[PDB]
Amino acid sequence: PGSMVSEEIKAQVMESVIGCLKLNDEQKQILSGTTNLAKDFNLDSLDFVDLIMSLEERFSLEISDEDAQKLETVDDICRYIASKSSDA
Repeated sequence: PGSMVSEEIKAQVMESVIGCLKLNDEQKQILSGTTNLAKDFNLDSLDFVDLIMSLEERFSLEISDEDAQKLETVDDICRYIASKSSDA
């Protein structure tokens, strides 16, 4: 359901999120790129912070307060991070 997206970063964002909120076999089996990990998993404002900060420092990306305002779903996030990178 998405190839144009940065498959390289996709593994990093997903790998960080999984361990960020510690997902189980079920959550990992019921996860998807078009699934708001914030609403679906009902992540806490604290977790989200560590998430954006983790990926931000990871790819040394420059994320703002409003930028994240439109980044809740995996696809959306990965897309925003990919658009900043070079890898297709």
